[PDB]
Amino acid sequence: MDQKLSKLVEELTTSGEPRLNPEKMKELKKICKSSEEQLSRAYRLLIAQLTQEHAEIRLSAFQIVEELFVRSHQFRMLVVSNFQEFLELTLGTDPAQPLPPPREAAQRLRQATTRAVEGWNEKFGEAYKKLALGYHFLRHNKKVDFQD
Amino acid sequence: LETQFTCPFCNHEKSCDVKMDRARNTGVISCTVCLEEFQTPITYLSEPVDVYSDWIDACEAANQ
Amino acid sequence: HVNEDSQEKKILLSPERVHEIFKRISDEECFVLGMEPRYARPEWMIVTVL
Amino acid sequence: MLGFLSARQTGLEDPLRLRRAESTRRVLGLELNKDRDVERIHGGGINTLDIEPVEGRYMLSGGSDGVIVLYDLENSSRQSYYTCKAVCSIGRDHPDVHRYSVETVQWYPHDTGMFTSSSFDKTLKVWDTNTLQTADVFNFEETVYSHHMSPVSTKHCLVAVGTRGPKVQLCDLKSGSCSHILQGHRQEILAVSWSPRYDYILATASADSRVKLWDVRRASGCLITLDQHNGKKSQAVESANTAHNGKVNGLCFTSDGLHLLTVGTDNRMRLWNSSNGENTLVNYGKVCNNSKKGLKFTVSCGCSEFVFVPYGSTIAVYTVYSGEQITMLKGHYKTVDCCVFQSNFQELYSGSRDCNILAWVPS
Ligand SMILES: [Zn+2]
Repeated sequence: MDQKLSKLVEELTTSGEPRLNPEKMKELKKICKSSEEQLSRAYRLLIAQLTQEHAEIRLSAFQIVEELFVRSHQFRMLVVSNFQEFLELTLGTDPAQPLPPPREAAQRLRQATTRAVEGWNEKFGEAYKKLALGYHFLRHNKKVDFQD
Repeated sequence: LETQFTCPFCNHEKSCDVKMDRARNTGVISCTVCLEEFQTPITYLSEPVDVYSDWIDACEAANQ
Repeated sequence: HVNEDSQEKKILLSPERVHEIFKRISDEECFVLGMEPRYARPEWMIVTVL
Repeated sequence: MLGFLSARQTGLEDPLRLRRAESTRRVLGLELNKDRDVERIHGGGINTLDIEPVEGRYMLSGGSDGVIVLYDLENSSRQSYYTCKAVCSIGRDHPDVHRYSVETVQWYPHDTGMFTSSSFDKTLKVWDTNTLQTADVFNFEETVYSHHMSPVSTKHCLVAVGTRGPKVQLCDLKSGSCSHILQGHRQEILAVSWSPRYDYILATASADSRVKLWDVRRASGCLITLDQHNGKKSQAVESANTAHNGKVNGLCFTSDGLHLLTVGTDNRMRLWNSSNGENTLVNYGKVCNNSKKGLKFTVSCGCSEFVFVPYGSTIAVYTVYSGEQITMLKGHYKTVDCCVFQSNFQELYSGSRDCNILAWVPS
C-alpha cells in the first residue's frame, strides 16, 4: 500500500498549488490514519521532499507536516525526534544552507512556519519540552521576528 | 580607516570581520574567536565602522 | 583554502623560516630561477652574518 | 534485574555487583529528560559546568557573557517535574563580575564554601560562596584558557592555570604565590588537569600538539611526554613525541587515575597509561572537535567506565577501555561546550552555545 501513498503525496507536492486540494488531502488523512508505520512512511516522504530544491515543494511538504502535527500525536513525537533538522530545513537558520527559490514561496514558508511554530509552542509545548527548546532558540538565538 | 575591530565580548583585537551584503541592505559582523554574530541594517553610505557601531550600541542597549 | 580543516589562517613569516625554505632549494631549481648557485644562493640573501 | 535483586538478597553476588551493573544500565539508558528542566539565565553560551564534589547538589555554570550562575539540582518540590532553580548569580550588576567569558569554573574540593572561576579577562577569581564576594584575584599577562584545582590535595592547594602563554602557572591558595611556572610547552596551554590518584601529578595539554605530565614538586621539568607511536617514529626531542596531530584541547583522567584521555583537534581521542604515558591504542574512531579553546569532557564513575565527549551539537558516549561507541545524546542546537556527570544518580548536564543547560537522566 506504499505505491498509492507515494503517488498521492507526489501529486500533492509537485503540483505547486497555493492551497491544498481538499479531497486528495482527505484521502491522505484517511490512508495515513490507516496505519502507523505508513504514517511514518509519509513522514519520510515529507523529509525527502523538504531537502529537495524548490520553495513551493518545501511549502507543500511543510503544510502537510503541519496538518499531521495538529492531527497526529505520534507524528509530534516523531518530528520532535529531529526538530533540529526540521528547523534547519524550514526556517533556514543555518547560513551555509540557504532556502531554495522562488522568493515568494520561501517568504510564505518562513511566515507559515513561524506561525505554525507559535501554535505548536502554545498547544504542545508542555508535552514536548524539546519543542520549547526549539521555540526559545528561534526566539532569542536566531531572533526570529514572530510579530512579522 | 580600520576594517578589523576588537570584539566587545572576548576582547580579541582585530578578530571581528564585517560583511556588507548591499543587495539585502544588511551588515553582518562576526568574531572569529568567540563566534559572536550580529546583523544590522545598512545603507549605501554605511561602512564596517557603522556596523561595528550598531553592534556596540545593541550590546549596551541589551545590557541595560 | 587551507589543506586541513584548521591549520592557520595567517602567520608572520620570520626570516629564519625563509632561510630554511631557501636552503632546501636545489641547485637546479636555483638555476631555473636565474640564480647561479656558484655566485648567489637564495639563502645568502638572508642576513645571518653582517 | 529481579535476578540481581535475588542474588543480592541471597548473598550470591556482592551488592557491588548490583550497584555497578545498575549504574551502567542507567548510563546506557541516558535520554533527554522527560520531567526535568534547568532555569535559563545565561545570555550567552555556557562554556563550563561543575557540580560540587561533596553532596553533588549545587552546580556552577560560567557563560560567554561573563556571568556565573549557581543552581540547585535537587528537586525540593513535591512534583515529578521540576526546574533546577538558580540559587545565586554573579550577574552583570555584581561589582566583581568577569568582564569577558568565564571559561572554567570549579568548586573548591573538600568544601562547598568556596569556588573559583577563570575568564578570558586574564583573571582567576576565588569566590566565597556564602557572601558571594571575591576572596582573591590572580591576574595574568595573557588570557586564561583553563584552570584546575587538585581533587585530591589535602596538603597543597595549588591552582594550575593554562593561558595563551607557553607557561603553566601554579597559583598557591596558601601565601598567594602565582610566581611558580612550568617550562616546556611552546604554544597556548589549552587544558590542564590534576591526577585524581597522585597528589602532585599534573597533565597539561597545549596547542603544540604535546601533553606533558609534571610532578610539580620536581625541579626538572615534565615527567612524561605522551607520544602517539610510543617510539616507532623516534627522534631527538625537539618537535617529535606529539600526543596528537593538532591542538590537544582536552584532558580527563579516568576515575581511578590510572589512565588519561586526551582529545585533540586532529579529530582523535587517545587513552594513555598515566604511569609511563604509553598509548594504549584504543581506537575511539573519529571524535569531531574543532574548538579553538579548551574542550571540557568528563568520565563516568561508580559503574561496571564511560567518557562523555562533546561531539558537534551532541554528546558522544564511549567505553573508555574498549572504545566502543555507546550513543549520541542529541538535544542541543549548537556546538556543545561542556558536559558534567553527576555520579550519584548517573545524570548528565551539558552546556552549549545555544544558551541552554540540558539535563540527561536515565530513562
Ligand atoms: Zn569575540
